[PDB]
Amino acid sequence: GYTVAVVGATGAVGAQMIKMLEESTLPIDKIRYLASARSAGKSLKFKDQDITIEETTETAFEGVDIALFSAGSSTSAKYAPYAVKAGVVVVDNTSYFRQNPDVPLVVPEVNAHALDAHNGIIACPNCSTIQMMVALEPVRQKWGLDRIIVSTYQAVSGAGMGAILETQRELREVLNDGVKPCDLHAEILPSGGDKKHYPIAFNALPQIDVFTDNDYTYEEMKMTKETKKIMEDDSIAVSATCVRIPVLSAHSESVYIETKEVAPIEEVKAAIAAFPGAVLEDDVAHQIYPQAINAVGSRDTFVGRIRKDLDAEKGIHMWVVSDNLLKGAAWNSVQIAETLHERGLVRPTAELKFELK
Amino acid sequence: GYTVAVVGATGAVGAQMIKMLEESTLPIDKIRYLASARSAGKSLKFKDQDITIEETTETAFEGVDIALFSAGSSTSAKYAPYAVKAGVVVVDNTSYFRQNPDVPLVVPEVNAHALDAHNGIIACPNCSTIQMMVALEPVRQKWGLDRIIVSTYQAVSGAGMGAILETQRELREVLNDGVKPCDLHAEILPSGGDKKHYPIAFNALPQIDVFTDNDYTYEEMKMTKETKKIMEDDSIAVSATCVRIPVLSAHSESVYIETKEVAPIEEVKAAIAAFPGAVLEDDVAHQIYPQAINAVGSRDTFVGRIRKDLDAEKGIHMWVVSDNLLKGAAWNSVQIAETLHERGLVRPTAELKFELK
Ligand SMILES: NC(=O)c1ccc[n+]([C@@H]2O[C@H](COP(=O)([O-])OP(=O)(O)OC[C@H]3O[C@@H](n4cnc5c(N)ncnc54)[C@H](OP(=O)(O)O)[C@@H]3O)[C@@H](O)[C@H]2O)c1
Ligand SMILES: NC(=O)c1ccc[n+]([C@@H]2O[C@H](COP(=O)([O-])OP(=O)(O)OC[C@H]3O[C@@H](n4cnc5c(N)ncnc54)[C@H](OP(=O)(O)O)[C@@H]3O)[C@@H](O)[C@H]2O)c1
Ligand SMILES: O=C(O)CCc1cccc(C(=O)O)c1C(=O)O
Ligand code: NA
Ligand code: NA
Ligand code: NA
Repeated sequence: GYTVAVVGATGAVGAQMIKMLEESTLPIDKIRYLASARSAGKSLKFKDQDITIEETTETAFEGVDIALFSAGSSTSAKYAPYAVKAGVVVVDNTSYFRQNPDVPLVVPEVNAHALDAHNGIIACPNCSTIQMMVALEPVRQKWGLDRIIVSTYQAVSGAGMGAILETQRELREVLNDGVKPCDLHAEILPSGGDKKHYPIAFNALPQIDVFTDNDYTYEEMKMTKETKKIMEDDSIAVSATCVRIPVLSAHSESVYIETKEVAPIEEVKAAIAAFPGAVLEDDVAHQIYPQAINAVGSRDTFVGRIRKDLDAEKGIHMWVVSDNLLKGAAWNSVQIAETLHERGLVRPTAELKFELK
Repeated sequence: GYTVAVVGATGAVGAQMIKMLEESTLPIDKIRYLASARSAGKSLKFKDQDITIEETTETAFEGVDIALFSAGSSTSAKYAPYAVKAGVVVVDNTSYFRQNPDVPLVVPEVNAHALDAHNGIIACPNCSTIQMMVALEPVRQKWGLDRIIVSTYQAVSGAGMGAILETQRELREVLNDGVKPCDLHAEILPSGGDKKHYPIAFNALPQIDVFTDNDYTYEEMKMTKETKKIMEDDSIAVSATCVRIPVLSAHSESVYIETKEVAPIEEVKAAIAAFPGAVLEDDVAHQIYPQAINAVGSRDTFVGRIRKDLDAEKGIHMWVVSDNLLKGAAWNSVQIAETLHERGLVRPTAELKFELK
């Protein structure tokens, strides 16, 4: 079997990586948990086995076959190249390597083939992008995609464990201490790395990540650029508005597309239902549609509210929901690893394409 | 001065109708409070005065100059025509009369002129429509509008006092008692008058009102139809997705438009800032944008995240927030009443144009 390392084992994604690995078909001979200096020495379970968390260093990756990185952009930038040096194949959850042309950006149901040419690092895309790709790829295959416009409804777990706890504390101060939401103290959301912080309790914050020079946020531009790379078509026009809402887990998206040819709605529904990883949940007569709270804990991506635009001949609207820590991160990553195993791609790279920092 | 009646004085909207009237410039000699048999006989303040609540009936309107209706479509359908017959000017906050060609559907900053031809009933549009109209009218004036795509983020108070209590109770159960959200029992949301009820705590529900036969909800179709009538332009293409989220008050909206002529993005910002009732809150360098929690208690409508679409030349995205009980309901209604008073339009109607039920 393999020696598998989880870098960032102690965080929100880390925890689900462990869970996904525990339930994986990957043959695992040894599991190693890595994090920062301050977690080193603590113990975390793998199944009933006790594992000792190690500090992430340049020399920690010897003997490792597969390393799943979810420790933040800076940690992958610094240590993933040394893992690749050590003969590791790295599946990276962060955004750091995603737009590097030597790095496949993969959703296994859509572009598993891109894995074949990897140079030791595979990037998992953004959570919001992944679930959109699972929903839209079956439509693109049959009728094409001219443009996408998406507005997201993102859970706070996407911003990390600290954001979850800040959200819960805020809500208790409102409901229990009677604090007005506009009077709440905030430290993390909307973005831990930005200058000002705002309450999320009973709010909707139209900012995920920091702002880019064009007045879209980095989250929104990731949806644009990652979509084009995943579906390998820069002509697909993609514009996003990314919004954080008071949901702990599972992202929801209002997705509008225009296809290249007119796609009968009953066929679109059938095509999505037939696509692996996508579940059709669409029966409005019985008020059936995807819901964040029902999606939590499932690897599937749920699609409903499917309907023609009222005016645009080729326009279609839908509602897409998935657990942002499973298909959106930890399951996509483990699924990439299982796919690498299945296709004989877990082996050291010949050449190094990535600088050692 | 006027005798003013508030029909549905005890609910979520009615409490704000009372506050807006208390703060109004309308010369009010007498206030009457009307509700159902359930509240009849109870007491409620207008400023320092105790006012006894009365049952709403066919005969309750003698001597009344202006009646503000916010007690549900059925109540308006049954009683507003009797108020008109009695000589009242009715400002109806429900959907019932909105698409009747004898009824002005008014946002005073946009189409106050339509008030002049009233026949005893003036309809206040849906909250979501109202705030969108305030943001977009200044754009349409200078550059036209071809289409709108909108995804909403709607607060629970829009569905009434019960919805508010249900939301608070659900969140407390999760946060203080450790109930899982998918295990919560719901009785009202997404829609009181539909068959099945789902939890809103840590969820996003893509259903507001009941479904229509084209698979859009009534809330989505109201946005479409009300936009066309308010802007007096059936050629404007409008499709919406309306979603309830865990916010108590203030609706937010991700609005996409395509204008008729290219609309320079900085001039759009200026035009919105210059439009009465609209406040520009847009300085991404300092993370300034409309937020639900900051909008609560203000009559203004706040607009930001204003930016060009990445591909469509005439496309523009923005974020629009307003207190759904103020400008979205009580304040729009009271503003209509003030506008009727100011234009000498508070008088009985000669010809009855509304079916008595
Ligand atoms: N207050 C802190 O800054 C603090 C203290 C202790 C731990 N952490 C980690 O970071 C999280 C704190 O809140 P969060 O919302 O940022 O968590 P998070 O994003 O949900 O998780 C981030 C993960 O990346 C790891 N990590 C961060 N910097 C690292 C580095 N330079 N080298 C190796 N691993 C690194 C963390 O391990 P570590 O837990 O070892 O950092 C953590 O497991 C914890 O969940 C914990 O995982 C943070
Ligand atoms: N413009 C908008 O977007 C907008 C927004 C919100 C609401 N509205 C309209 O206002 C209505 C109520 O809204 P809400 O949020 O205030 O609901 P709510 O909090 O449940 O209040 C319902 C109100 O209607 C009264 N009522 C119910 N049945 C009645 C009857 N048979 N006769 C007389 N009064 C009756 C209630 O009186 P009791 O206390 O005696 O039951 C109460 O005052 C909505 O259904 C809708 O039509 C419009
Ligand atoms: O059930 C009813 O009587 C009306 C329900 C309702 C609830 C919330 C907003 C509205 C509205 O359109 O403003 C409406 C409406 O009047 O149709
Ligand atoms: Na295109
Ligand atoms: Na203004
Ligand atoms: Na006058």
